[PDB]
Amino acid sequence: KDIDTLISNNALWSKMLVEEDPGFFEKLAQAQKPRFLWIGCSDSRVPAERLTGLEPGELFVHRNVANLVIHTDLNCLSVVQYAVDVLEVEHIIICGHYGCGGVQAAVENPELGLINNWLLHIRDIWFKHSSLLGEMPQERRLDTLCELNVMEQVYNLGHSTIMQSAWKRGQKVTIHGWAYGIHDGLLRDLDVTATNRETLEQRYRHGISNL
Amino acid sequence: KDIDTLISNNALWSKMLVEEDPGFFEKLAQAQKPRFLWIGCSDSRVPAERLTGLEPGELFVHRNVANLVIHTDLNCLSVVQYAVDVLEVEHIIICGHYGCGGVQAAVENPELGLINNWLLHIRDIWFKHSSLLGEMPQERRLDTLCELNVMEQVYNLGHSTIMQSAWKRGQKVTIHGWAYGIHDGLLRDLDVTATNRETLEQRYRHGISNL
Amino acid sequence: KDIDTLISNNALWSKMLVEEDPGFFEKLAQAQKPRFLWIGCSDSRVPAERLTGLEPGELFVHRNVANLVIHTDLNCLSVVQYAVDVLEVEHIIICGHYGCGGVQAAVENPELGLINNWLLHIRDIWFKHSSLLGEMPQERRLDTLCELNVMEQVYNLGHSTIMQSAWKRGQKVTIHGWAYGIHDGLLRDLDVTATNRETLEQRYRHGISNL
Amino acid sequence: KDIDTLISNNALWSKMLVEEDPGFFEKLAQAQKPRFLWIGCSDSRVPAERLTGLEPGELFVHRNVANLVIHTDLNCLSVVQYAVDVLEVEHIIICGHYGCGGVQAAVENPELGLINNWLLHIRDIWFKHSSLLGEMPQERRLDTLCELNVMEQVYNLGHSTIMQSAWKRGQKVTIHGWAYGIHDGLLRDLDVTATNRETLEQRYRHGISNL
Ligand SMILES: [K+]
Ligand SMILES: [K+]
Ligand SMILES: [K+]
Ligand SMILES: [K+]
Ligand SMILES: [Zn+2]
Ligand SMILES: [Zn+2]
Ligand SMILES: [Zn+2]
Ligand SMILES: [Zn+2]
Repeated sequence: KDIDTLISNNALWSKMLVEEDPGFFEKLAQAQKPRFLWIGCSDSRVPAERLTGLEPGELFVHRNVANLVIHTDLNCLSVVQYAVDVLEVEHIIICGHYGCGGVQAAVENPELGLINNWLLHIRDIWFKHSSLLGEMPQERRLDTLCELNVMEQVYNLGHSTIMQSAWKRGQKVTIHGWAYGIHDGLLRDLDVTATNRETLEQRYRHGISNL
Repeated sequence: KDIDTLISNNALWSKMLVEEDPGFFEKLAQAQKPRFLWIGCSDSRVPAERLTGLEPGELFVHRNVANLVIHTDLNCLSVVQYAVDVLEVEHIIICGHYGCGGVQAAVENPELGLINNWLLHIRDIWFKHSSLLGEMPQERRLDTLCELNVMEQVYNLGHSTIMQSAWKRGQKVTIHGWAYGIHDGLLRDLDVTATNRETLEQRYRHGISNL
Repeated sequence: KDIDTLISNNALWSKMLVEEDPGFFEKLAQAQKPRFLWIGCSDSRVPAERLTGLEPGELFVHRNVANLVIHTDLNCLSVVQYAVDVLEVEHIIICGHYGCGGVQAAVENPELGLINNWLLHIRDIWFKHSSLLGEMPQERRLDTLCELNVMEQVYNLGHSTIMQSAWKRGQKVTIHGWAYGIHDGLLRDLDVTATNRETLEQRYRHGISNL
Repeated sequence: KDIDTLISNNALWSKMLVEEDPGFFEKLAQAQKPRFLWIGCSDSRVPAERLTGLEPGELFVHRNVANLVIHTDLNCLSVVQYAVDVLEVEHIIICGHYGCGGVQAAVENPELGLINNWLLHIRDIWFKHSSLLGEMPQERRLDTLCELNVMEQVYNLGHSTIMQSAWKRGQKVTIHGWAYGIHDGLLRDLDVTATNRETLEQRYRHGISNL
């Protein structure tokens, strides 16, 4: 697939929509404010819309390398503050995936250039849960770090002033930590679901305990 | 659609893949390095995979509010450096969309909170092309700013040290500036396609001239 | 001067304070909240305390390359929000200096590495005021860009949600744009002093007009 | 001291330099590339030039809240890459101070606004060394966290691709971790001095062991 193939496929796909689903854009034209924010990885192995079946206009999406919510990443923070304060999304979903190239690159630690600084945040998590990973077989360490990474980004998101203020105001915002593999595409709930400051700390320790 | 509906739909979708497309994950398991990087908006009105027909594993995706490539956004820069130096993508596509909430919020300029700082970069572009927008009817100003925004992010991307170094090394990397509307989902090529430092400056002025 | 010389000089300087100024730290121990925030360049050719005579504890200081206030630099924005909302500084001073290495590196544009991305914000200003610099002799272009850079960072600071909210609340916060040279160390007021949203836009055009 | 007092003091100070030290700017005009980079706190309780006696032109300075070197702070990283690759500084000094308002605000954790996100990096350190602080008296916990913060920023700086590449190339660059108090202004060497990748990890554990 070259560039010309993508452009030509888009034109043919747009024209065939008149027969298949002429109302494909009606919910978009009606300004359907999305109820979900998806924070995923730039790998995008299986698209979030394909995993969940969410139709166009229902999903706000941010994607960075290894789905991180850094404390001081104004890029991701701006997406969250916009989705929470303006769009008023009711659910935020952070979703990693097993075999993530960013998580793996943080462990193997090769000289990849500028991205290594970004990956240092994963190694902080990989260092933080060193005692937890030791009680586990070696073959399961990398997939668990992928889950631990999601749990920590959920933790970081809930600790941000954006979520602290929204929960203080009383907004119904729920944070979710998910993961999937390319062996079945089955979403796994890491069970760190947070609705307020108390459930955030409660379910974080619950997710760490289940591992 | 609640949270339980997305989880249950994912399970049923994963099981039905055995009959519909049991090889749905074969290209993913074979570690297909993506040839395309998509820098789009977090609005994600129509997903990039739906617009272009790209199958899972073929598209590296970064999404922020109003598809920006800020000079000093290490989030977006890390995605680019990883896609260019490690994954060695052959095409980078920056794609806006008409009626973008971020572009519109920058023009109307309401008090939306933290996101207004992020949107100040659009107002810089909206200020930069003030004389160009004046020669146009009022009803076409906002859609053109959406196109100008894409052209400037392509300009910024090509000016980054990541792209300057890759083009200096001789890597075949091409930057594209696209836009689409939710009235047909038809991708429009803004014709600022850059393959090196010279075509970057050449096609930037060509895109500005066509407007 | 090696490392041992700095450590030994500090010890001797600390001991000699008992005779010279035993109350050197009394204002510091009394928790003197600083009334001034200084946003200067990392070059720090002449220290701000030496230029203004401000004693220890009176100056909050942020320094980056070429004294920038990028719209989305959470580092500088965090210093400002802390100084304005918590410390409640009454004056913010952005001060460049003629012959700044960062301003010069942006114009000459050498391959310096990661810093070139940071310097792209200066080239945006150098592009923005292209018509203004043309009406001037060549020998004065670089020093004027140093002044234009300060005026634009003052403009950016006043446009940030931190300053917009503080001025909306009624806080007495004043932004200043200064510059100095190493030929005399004399501070030059660029006359873009802003106390609210109206004087910000008014004095910005006044500073551009004086050039 | 108002604004007029600072401007007038600067003018009088500049004029009196002709009699006191007419060569005050000679080392500045001779383009003395600084050999030291100082990463300090924006509190700037005692200026670095006053602590060490470094004359103008000898010190490259970056200052943020609680002297942090975040993995993905392109502001601080740009200052470092410029000082190391372009200026080729031979020493980088990270210096905290006891009673730092940022360190204290991270522990007490009040609702201060945007700065709380920046301070979450300190709470990560305060969480990381929880077992170390427990073996110590309560009255010494906060001053030790100030030291631990410096040791971790030195650790982060040495882990950045900027320092990893400079040490790989063979550049003589040394990282130092210092701290001082406003009770005497005496600089304390935290003894985490790093000259390469090996001494970085060695002296980090040595500094943690001394506590
Ligand atoms: K993914
Ligand atoms: K979109
Ligand atoms: K300076
Ligand atoms: K300090
Ligand atoms: Zn991934
Ligand atoms: Zn949009
Ligand atoms: Zn400078
Ligand atoms: Zn401090």
